[PDB]
Amino acid sequence: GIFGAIAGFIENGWEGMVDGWYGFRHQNSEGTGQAADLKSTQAAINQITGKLNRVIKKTNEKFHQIEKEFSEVEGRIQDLEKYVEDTKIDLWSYNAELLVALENQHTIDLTDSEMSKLFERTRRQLRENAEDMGNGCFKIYHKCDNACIGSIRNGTYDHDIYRNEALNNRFQ
Amino acid sequence: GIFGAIAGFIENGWEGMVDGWYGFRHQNSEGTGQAADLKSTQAAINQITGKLNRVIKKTNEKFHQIEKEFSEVEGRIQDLEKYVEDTKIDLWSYNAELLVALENQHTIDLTDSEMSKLFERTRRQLRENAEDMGNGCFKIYHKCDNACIGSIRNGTYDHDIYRNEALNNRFQ
Amino acid sequence: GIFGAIAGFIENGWEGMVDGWYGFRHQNSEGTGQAADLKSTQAAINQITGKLNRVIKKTNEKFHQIEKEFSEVEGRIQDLEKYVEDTKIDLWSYNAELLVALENQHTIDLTDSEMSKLFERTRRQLRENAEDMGNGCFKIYHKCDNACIGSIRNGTYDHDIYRNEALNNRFQ
Amino acid sequence: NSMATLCLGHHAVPNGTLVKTITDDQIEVTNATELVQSSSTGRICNSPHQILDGKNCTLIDALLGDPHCDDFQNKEWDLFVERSTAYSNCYPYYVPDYATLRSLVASSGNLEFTQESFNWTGVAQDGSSYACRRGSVNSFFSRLNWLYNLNYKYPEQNVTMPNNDKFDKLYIWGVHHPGTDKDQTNLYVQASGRVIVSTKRSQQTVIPNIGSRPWVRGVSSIISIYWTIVKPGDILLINSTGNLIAPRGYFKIQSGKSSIMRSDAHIDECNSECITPNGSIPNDKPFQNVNKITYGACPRYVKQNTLKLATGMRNVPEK
Amino acid sequence: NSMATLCLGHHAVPNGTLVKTITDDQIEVTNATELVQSSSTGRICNSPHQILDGKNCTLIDALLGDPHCDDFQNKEWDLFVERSTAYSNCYPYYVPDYATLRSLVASSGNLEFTQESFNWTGVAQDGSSYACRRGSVNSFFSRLNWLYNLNYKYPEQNVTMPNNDKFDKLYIWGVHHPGTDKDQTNLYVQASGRVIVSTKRSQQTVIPNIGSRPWVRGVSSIISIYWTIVKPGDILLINSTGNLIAPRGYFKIQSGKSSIMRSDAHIDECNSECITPNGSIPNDKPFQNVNKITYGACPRYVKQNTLKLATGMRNVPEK
Amino acid sequence: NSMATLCLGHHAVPNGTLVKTITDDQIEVTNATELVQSSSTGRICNSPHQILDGKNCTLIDALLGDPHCDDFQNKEWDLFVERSTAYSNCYPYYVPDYATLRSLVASSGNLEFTQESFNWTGVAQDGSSYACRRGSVNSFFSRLNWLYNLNYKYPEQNVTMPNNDKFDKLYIWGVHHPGTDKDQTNLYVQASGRVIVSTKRSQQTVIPNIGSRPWVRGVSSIISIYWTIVKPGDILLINSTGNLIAPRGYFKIQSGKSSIMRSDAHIDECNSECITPNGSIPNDKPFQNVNKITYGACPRYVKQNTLKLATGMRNVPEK
Ligand SMILES: *[C@@H]1O[C@H](CO)[C@@H](O[C@@H]2O[C@H](CO)[C@@H](O[C@H]3O[C@H](CO[C@H]4O[C@H](CO[C@H]5O[C@H](CO)[C@@H](O)[C@H](O)[C@@H]5O)[C@@H](O)[C@H](O)[C@@H]4O)[C@@H](O)[C@H](O[C@H]4O[C@H](CO)[C@@H](O)[C@H](O)[C@@H]4O[C@H]4O[C@H](CO)[C@@H](O)[C@H](O)[C@@H]4O)[C@@H]3O)[C@H](O)[C@H]2NC(C)=O)[C@H](O)[C@H]1NC(C)=O
Ligand SMILES: *[C@@H]1O[C@H](CO)[C@@H](O[C@@H]2O[C@H](CO)[C@@H](O[C@H]3O[C@H](CO[C@H]4O[C@H](CO)[C@@H](O)[C@H](O)[C@@H]4O)[C@@H](O)[C@H](O[C@H]4O[C@H](CO)[C@@H](O)[C@H](O)[C@@H]4O[C@H]4O[C@H](CO)[C@@H](O)[C@H](O)[C@@H]4O)[C@@H]3O)[C@H](O)[C@H]2NC(C)=O)[C@H](O)[C@H]1NC(C)=O
Ligand SMILES: CC(=O)N[C@H]1[C@H](O[C@H]2[C@@H](O)[C@@H](CO)O[C@@H](O[C@H]3[C@H](O)[C@@H](O)[C@H](O)O[C@@H]3CO)[C@@H]2O)O[C@H](CO)[C@@H](O[C@@H]2O[C@H](CO[C@]3(C(=O)O)C[C@H](O)[C@@H](NC(C)=O)[C@H]([C@H](O)[C@H](O)CO)O3)[C@H](O)[C@H](O)[C@H]2O)[C@@H]1O
Ligand SMILES: CC(=O)N[C@H]1[C@H](O[C@H]2[C@@H](O)[C@@H](CO)O[C@@H](O[C@H]3[C@H](O)[C@@H](O)[C@H](O)O[C@@H]3CO)[C@@H]2O)O[C@H](CO)[C@@H](O[C@@H]2O[C@H](CO[C@]3(C(=O)O)C[C@H](O)[C@@H](NC(C)=O)[C@H]([C@H](O)[C@H](O)CO)O3)[C@H](O)[C@H](O)[C@H]2O)[C@@H]1O
Ligand SMILES: *[C@@H]1O[C@H](CO)[C@@H](O[C@@H]2O[C@H](CO)[C@@H](O[C@@H]3O[C@H](CO[C@H]4O[C@H](CO)[C@@H](O)[C@H](O)[C@@H]4O)[C@@H](O)[C@H](O[C@H]4O[C@H](CO)[C@@H](O)[C@H](O)[C@@H]4O)[C@@H]3O)[C@H](O)[C@H]2NC(C)=O)[C@H](O)[C@H]1NC(C)=O
Ligand SMILES: *[C@@H]1O[C@H](CO)[C@@H](O[C@@H]2O[C@H](CO)[C@@H](O[C@@H]3O[C@H](CO)[C@@H](O)[C@H](O[C@H]4O[C@H](CO)[C@@H](O)[C@H](O)[C@@H]4O)[C@@H]3O)[C@H](O)[C@H]2NC(C)=O)[C@H](O)[C@H]1NC(C)=O
Ligand SMILES: *[C@@H]1O[C@H](CO)[C@@H](O[C@@H]2O[C@H](CO)[C@@H](O[C@@H]3O[C@H](CO)[C@@H](O)[C@H](O[C@H]4O[C@H](CO)[C@@H](O)[C@H](O)[C@@H]4O)[C@@H]3O)[C@H](O)[C@H]2NC(C)=O)[C@H](O)[C@H]1NC(C)=O
Ligand SMILES: *[C@@H]1O[C@H](CO)[C@@H](O[C@@H]2O[C@H](CO)[C@@H](O[C@@H]3O[C@H](CO[C@H]4O[C@H](CO)[C@@H](O)[C@H](O)[C@@H]4O)[C@@H](O)[C@H](O)[C@@H]3O)[C@H](O)[C@H]2NC(C)=O)[C@H](O)[C@H]1NC(C)=O
Ligand SMILES: *[C@@H]1O[C@H](CO)[C@@H](O[C@@H]2O[C@H](CO)[C@@H](O)[C@H](O)[C@H]2NC(C)=O)[C@H](O)[C@H]1NC(C)=O
Ligand SMILES: *[C@@H]1O[C@H](CO)[C@@H](O)[C@H](O)[C@H]1NC(C)=O
Ligand SMILES: *[C@@H]1O[C@H](CO)[C@@H](O)[C@H](O)[C@H]1NC(C)=O
Ligand SMILES: *[C@@H]1O[C@H](CO)[C@@H](O)[C@H](O)[C@H]1NC(C)=O
Repeated sequence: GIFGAIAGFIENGWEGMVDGWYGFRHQNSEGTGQAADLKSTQAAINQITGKLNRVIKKTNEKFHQIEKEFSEVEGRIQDLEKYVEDTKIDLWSYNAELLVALENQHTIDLTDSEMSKLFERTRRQLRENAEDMGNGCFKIYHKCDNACIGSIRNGTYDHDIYRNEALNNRFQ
Repeated sequence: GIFGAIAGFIENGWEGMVDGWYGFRHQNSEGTGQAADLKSTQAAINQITGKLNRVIKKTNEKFHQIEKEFSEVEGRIQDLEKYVEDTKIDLWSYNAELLVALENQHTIDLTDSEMSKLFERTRRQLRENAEDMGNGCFKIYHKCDNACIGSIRNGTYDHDIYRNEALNNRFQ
Repeated sequence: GIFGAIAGFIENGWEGMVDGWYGFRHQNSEGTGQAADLKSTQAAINQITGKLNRVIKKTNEKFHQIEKEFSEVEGRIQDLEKYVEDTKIDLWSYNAELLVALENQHTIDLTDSEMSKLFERTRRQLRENAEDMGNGCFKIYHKCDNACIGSIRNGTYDHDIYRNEALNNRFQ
Repeated sequence: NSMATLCLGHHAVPNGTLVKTITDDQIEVTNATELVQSSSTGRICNSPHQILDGKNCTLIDALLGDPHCDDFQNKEWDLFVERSTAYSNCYPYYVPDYATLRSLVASSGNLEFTQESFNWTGVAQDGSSYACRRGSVNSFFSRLNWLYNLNYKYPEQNVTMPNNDKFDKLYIWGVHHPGTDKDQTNLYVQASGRVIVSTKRSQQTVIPNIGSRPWVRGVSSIISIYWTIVKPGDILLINSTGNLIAPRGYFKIQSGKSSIMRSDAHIDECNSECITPNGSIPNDKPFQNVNKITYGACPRYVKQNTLKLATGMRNVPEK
Repeated sequence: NSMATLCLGHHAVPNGTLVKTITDDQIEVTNATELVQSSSTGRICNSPHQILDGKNCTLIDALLGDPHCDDFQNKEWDLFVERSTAYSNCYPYYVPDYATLRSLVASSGNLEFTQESFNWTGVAQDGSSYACRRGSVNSFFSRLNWLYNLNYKYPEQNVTMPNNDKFDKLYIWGVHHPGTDKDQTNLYVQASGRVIVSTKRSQQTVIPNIGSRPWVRGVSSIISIYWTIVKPGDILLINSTGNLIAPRGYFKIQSGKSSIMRSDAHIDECNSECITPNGSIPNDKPFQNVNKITYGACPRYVKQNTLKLATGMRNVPEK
Repeated sequence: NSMATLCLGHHAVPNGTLVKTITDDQIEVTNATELVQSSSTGRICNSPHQILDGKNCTLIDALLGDPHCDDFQNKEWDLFVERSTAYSNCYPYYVPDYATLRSLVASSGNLEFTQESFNWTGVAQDGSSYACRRGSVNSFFSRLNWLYNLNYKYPEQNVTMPNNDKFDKLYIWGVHHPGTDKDQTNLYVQASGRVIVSTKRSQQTVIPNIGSRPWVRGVSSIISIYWTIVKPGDILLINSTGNLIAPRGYFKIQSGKSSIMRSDAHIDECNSECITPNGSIPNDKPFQNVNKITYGACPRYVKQNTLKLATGMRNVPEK
């Protein structure tokens, strides 16, 4: 992906997460956490549903057209009818092929984007209380029980509550 | 926003900034103020003008063509003449719809990029004398009078003369 | 570019690098050196080769078609034959013009991506032992002989070994 | 020991689908939806479009009134369906613009016929033939009137028929080409006839060619079929010194969503907006590989048989 | 404490327009431009294109030389405009492939006529008529020469006319169809005849067709119109027993940007590159929604009546 | 120091190229590749398509059997190449639908002829002419049979020829239009009469028209050329009073990937799948600017003469 998060600095996906597209796995004194992030999951889903509805909009309604199969040789006028329909099919076949290639390229890049946005969302919250271990994980430098972890996912993490405890462990 | 800055980690835009597209707001001892950033404003405007001129370029000049309205029922040749023009109209109607959709999607994403690029420029410039608050603003840990701000708005901020004042205000 | 690295915070490229597309340049007391990064160079090439292969290929195999030049004025049927071929040529000329513009815009944007990705991959390796200088160069705050700069390019650089020395030199 | 850890991630599945992109020809994502309709039940739904099963009658034969096609009289349709087992059972005939006449009648979408009394004078009417039997009884096309001589005389006919309604009129008529110089004089006493059909903007003149044609149902003659449209305010004008196969009236010629399709599929009782010769198909996908011949609100025909649109992220499992 | 805060942001407008994207159907940007011209003024501008208003005349009428169309002789045009109120007022006629003759004359762009002396011997010329009154008296199509008996005798005509110039020549001729057998003999003496017009490259044969018609504007008859292009080095060869409406010369066929259009829009003093039957439209936008019939440097016709292209960032107020 | 410095960067080149994108229309990348084929060698490659150089012979002349086209008997092709130097050197002929015949023959892709004996009785066969010499000796089209009087009698002909084979037969026949009334009687004794060639689905009538045609190669007459397809289980049937240029047999109607092209390019021994009138072009690129007339696996024709696809990053050189 252009944002190098999915199939990038995050080595692989979680087959064990089924209630969301992006989520948090954590670890602390009371081990065992996993939770999905609804806001980012919802964002990727809305866009994918949005484009999926644009492409199946369904406008073509044709009735009396030209004959497209012929049982007798008629020469010139029939050459043209075949050429017209042949030309039309090739152009729509090209449109269809290019449409899929563009949307799928964009779908990968936007889903990769949401993963990166969630990472930068979490990074800014933690301020100076954590560091990026490189594999999509943060090492949090202070005691953080399950309630403290939930406040990070709820967006209610108060950083200078722990700033002094965290900066100590970081630089000692 | 693919980059998550406009309608992302910047909560809203400034209706009061009429001299540019992107800019700085500041708060210090001497007071508050606001200045547009010319470089990133010019970048976005130039890309949007460039794509606009390619869309408007206009090479399409036809003279004697086929007939497209008919007062008499003729049958086969007229079925073909109508089918040709109908096929042409549907194919161009698709092109115009897809072009606007792609271009607009790219116009939203590139203007989002410029905002993010300006935020990274500012972060790299501030080095270790500032912290990301998560909303588009920086906590600047030292005294920064108007000339110091005017020096950040512009590529000439020497972080080394403020580093010692800033690093002590950050760690205590 | 949308990622702001090529023609962005990298002020220019290196004509002197010939063994790769993206790479490193360093300076110790040991002297200066240069080395390409195989992983990012390969990632960009494989995408461009991939899109180049999508573009240049069959099928457009046509055999008996309509007549497209005429030595005689004929009128109605010949007007239609000319109009059909003129319509087809305009539509493909448009498809060709648009394809190149999209591909080249994306080719430029994905190469900017891989440059930015190599930079962030390196920033995560160095943890708190280096500072972003803002121009594409890092400042490593500990003596690093050719062995460890080769362990950065390599991905074997362990930061816990130099964290004590680096944090001291950063903080005065 | 003051520790903690917080890992961010995304889901995967053990079974992804492959899709195409700008750069990769096949790459794995968590999910996709097909965009090309490639299948069909093989049966035409008879709704919401008014279907008319042609059985063994082509539309042209039902227009003229071939005896075994009388159940098609005054029928309407949104889509007429011609079957490959159709046959002709009346007088052998020929339509110079067969495709054109088949096209315009199919587009009009109805066979509502209206009798008009032309004032034929001094001739016999209702001519019949062995080649066009109704039982063992000789008869003819139900919409055509075969005029021939009465008492060794065929006066030059001249008739006026003005369109004073508010719709256009479609008249179908013909010219008889007898097989021998004697058939001509037995029927029309004159050696060679003539037929002029006019409106204020049309001139169709036919001189019959006397000569032997392929033996068909005991007949070596043939009938040329012609059509003429008379707009409101216009007049229909016919002069003939012989060989006229006269019309009995006009067809109401509408314009709308009506057409014709060749197919051998059966017609079940269901609902489907899109119809093809291979049967009705659903129209939720934007494209279809079934057939380039379609009627109604259909997907667009393309050469591809599968186009996967990705509806998820890249699928990245582990090992 | 010695603080400072530096905030980065973007502008917004209380205004906003909605645009379409790949992902959202309506999303608000700060500004957008319209790409579809949907309104016309209702009037055709008289420049830059040389308009020729046909008024009560059609191009074919002006071509042949209908007396009330005499003012179109040797006129040149970029766009000929035909009006619905046009009428014919000379001898009755019909043109097989009328649409074709109209097309090839319209794209030629002029009616510059050049007299030629055909050696017609033994035959009276300049045949006249009423129903073609050129002010009170009797005359004919200005570009056609009606040949008839000279002292009740009609020698068979056989004349040649070569092309020794560097351009193609267009010849317009006709064939007379009298409505009775007596009319045929009173004009050309002999009964039904033959007309044969040939070049080294083309071959045209018409057999006149004697018999009645809807009598128009007073006469029993009608004329068929034909054309023949003679390339440089080729030859025109006319041989007729009678019933020949001879040409008087050639039209110079050109190739260029000339065409024809049907419209009742008034012509105005203004300038506009693009002409539609609704009147002229601006061509600053890439697409237009006014009419698929266009002439000149025009936007491309599309089905949508509006397509807004975003020219600013996402608009996010500021409540 | 106790300090190191690590710089990241990208490569650059001295030459570089300009490409166009969505935003800029001239921006410099490191490397690009051409997508529009704009040049040809000037020579047609005779592999892998059977190429058949017509030299001085048109496909119609070879079909009929012009003597200098003798080398094309029963020949087949994938692409027939007509040269601008081709001439006709046999009896003057004319084809009403010349483009249609040329098309259907070219698409069929062979002249494989099968003899048939038709059983003409009472007439002389194998008529020849001073205008169609095979060796300074008089002769005729090798695939046509000129029927004329026998001891100054010409009985009316009636002939059948059933299609009991499994494919479609194509018959090529003609009608003779003599220059003078006396030439008509010296050949066919009777005054002009009809030719009626029919099947169960086709119907054709030609009336010979005596008249002075342009003198060509010694004669002022002209032959009209017509074609007829006979389905399997159908029957060809000729009834003619005279003036008949009879067929000697039938051609096979294949249906394949063969066509015809107008070019003067020489033929080399090379290999390329795409052919244009300007010669063969390589198909390694998706578009081409050489000619809109193509045959084979060809790039698609476009109006641009160059479209550079970027194959490298933005080129930012040093100072
Ligand atoms: C110009 O030239 C053309 C042709 O060269 C002439 O046209 C021809 O005219 C004759 C006379 O009318 C006509 O002859 C009989 O044709 C049909 C054909 O029937 C089936 O046969 C064909 C052909 O396959 C046959 O092939 C071999 C050899 O050729 C035969 O030996 C086989 O038996 C095959 O049948 C086939 O395609 C189909 O299967 C056809 O259905 C035939 O029906 C007629 O025969 C009747 O002849 C008598 C008439 O009374 C009678 O004695 C017979 O019994 C039969 O019909 C009777 O049967 C009924 C009971 O079922 C009775 O109730 C009834 O009353 C009737 O008497 C035709 O006579 C040729 O087909 C025809 N050819 C063409 C190509 O048109 C033309 O006349 C010439 N011009 C002039 C001015 O003369
Ligand atoms: C209706 O009106 C048309 C139009 O006028 C008319 O058609 C005309 O018919 C005549 C008679 O056939 C024809 O006459 C000449 O045509 C040839 C033109 O040839 C060109 O080449 C010559 C050399 O390059 C050059 O000198 C010519 O000036 C011309 O540029 C020409 O060949 C013919 O030549 C023969 O003329 C007489 C015939 O008796 C002899 O004097 C000549 O030697 C020559 O051939 C004789 O000798 C050869 C030996 O090789 C011998 O084999 C042969 O039998 C012959 O006797 C003519 O001079 C016109 O060309 C033609 N006009 C056209 C086509 O526009 C119709 O005839 C008219 N209808 C009626 C019923 O009258
Ligand atoms: C050619 C002509 O004038 N035709 C007239 C026709 O004239 C013939 C008629 O007077 C008879 C009388 O029995 O005499 C013929 O001359 C004979 C005479 O005895 C002797 O001189 C000669 O030796 O022998 C001949 C034997 O035929 C005359 O030729 O009269 C009829 C009846 O009035 C005309 O029909 C009427 O025509 C009207 C329209 O007429 C014009 C016109 O204005 O259009 C006059 C034009 O001059 C004429 N053509 C030419 C080339 O000048 C045209 C043209 O003939 C017609 O339009 C063709 O349809 O007609 C009007 O239509 C009225 O309703 C008719 O009754 C006939 O035109
Ligand atoms: C049919 C024919 O060849 N006609 C010749 C014609 O011959 C007739 C002429 O001699 C008269 C007068 O004596 O007598 C006729 O025969 C009568 C017979 O004597 C009598 O017993 C019987 O009772 O009645 C018959 C009437 O049928 C002759 O038939 O002579 C003229 C003048 O010489 C010829 O015109 C010239 O033709 C030249 C060459 O023409 C060929 C050619 O090469 O094109 C010869 C071919 O053999 C011939 N085709 C066939 C199938 O026979 C063709 C064909 O007739 C024409 O091409 C058709 O247009 O002509 C020369 O090139 C030039 O064209 C003429 O000056 C006439 O053909
Ligand atoms: C084929 O079928 C058509 C069917 O319509 C028949 O044509 C109709 O009949 C005749 C033509 O033969 C047409 O009637 C003609 O009208 C002309 C118009 O004249 C006007 O002016 C006169 C004064 O001169 C007025 O009194 C009158 O009200 C008219 O409005 C006349 O020119 C004709 O009359 C001519 O002959 C008589 C007798 O000699 C003279 O007295 C006249 O002065 C004049 O010379 C004639 O009256 C009629 O309009 C045709 N119908 C249509 C719809 O056009 C054919 O007859 C028929 N052919 C056959 C059967 O062979
Ligand atoms: C093509 O142009 C030529 C050049 O004018 C033209 O040729 C001429 O045709 C006429 C008509 O056929 C010929 O005139 C004949 O001359 C002979 C003399 O031997 C007469 O005997 C003929 O009489 C016939 O007609 C009578 C009725 O009036 C019959 O009763 C009699 O039995 C004859 O059949 C007739 O007058 C003339 O010879 C030729 N040639 C020339 C040089 O004049 C030809 O008509 C044109 N073709 C067309 C118009 O289709
Ligand atoms: C279609 O094919 C058929 C089959 O060959 C063909 O039929 C033939 O037609 C001719 C002409 O119609 C017939 O010949 C005529 O026979 C009648 C008999 O009634 C005679 O009157 C005719 O000769 C003259 O007789 C008198 C002097 O003898 C004259 O006073 C009188 O005026 C006549 O002119 C003439 O010979 C012939 O019998 C038939 N043949 C058969 C087998 O039926 C027809 O011509 C073809 N039609 C085409 C090609 O258009
Ligand atoms: C420019 O000129 C164009 C052509 O004149 C205009 O296009 C026309 O736009 C009008 C909009 O008012 C359309 O409106 C009406 O359509 C129906 C016709 O319905 C059917 O009526 C009967 C059915 O029994 C039958 O005669 C036909 O089958 C009709 O289809 C009627 O209410 C009116 O008569 C009127 O036609 C026209 O249909 C449309 N015409 C064409 C040819 O497209 C255009 O609007 C003008 N202006 C602009 C700005 O584009
Ligand atoms: C058939 O022809 C006859 C004779 O020409 C027509 O009778 C006259 O027609 C004209 C115009 O059509 C009328 O003005 C006369 O009034 C008619 N005759 C009488 C005695 O009044 C007849 O009309 C033609 N046939 C038809 C159906 O109109
Ligand atoms: C988020 O978590 C905190 C602490 O666990 C809790 O107090 C708060 O109510 C939570 N809010 C929501 C919306 O879950
Ligand atoms: C990478 O290179 C360094 C020396 O420059 C070495 O220490 C290390 O082992 C190398 N990596 C591998 C996998 O051998
Ligand atoms: C005009 O044509 C006649 C034949 O109808 C001919 O005799 C005469 O010579 C020609 N005139 C001239 C000047 O040649």
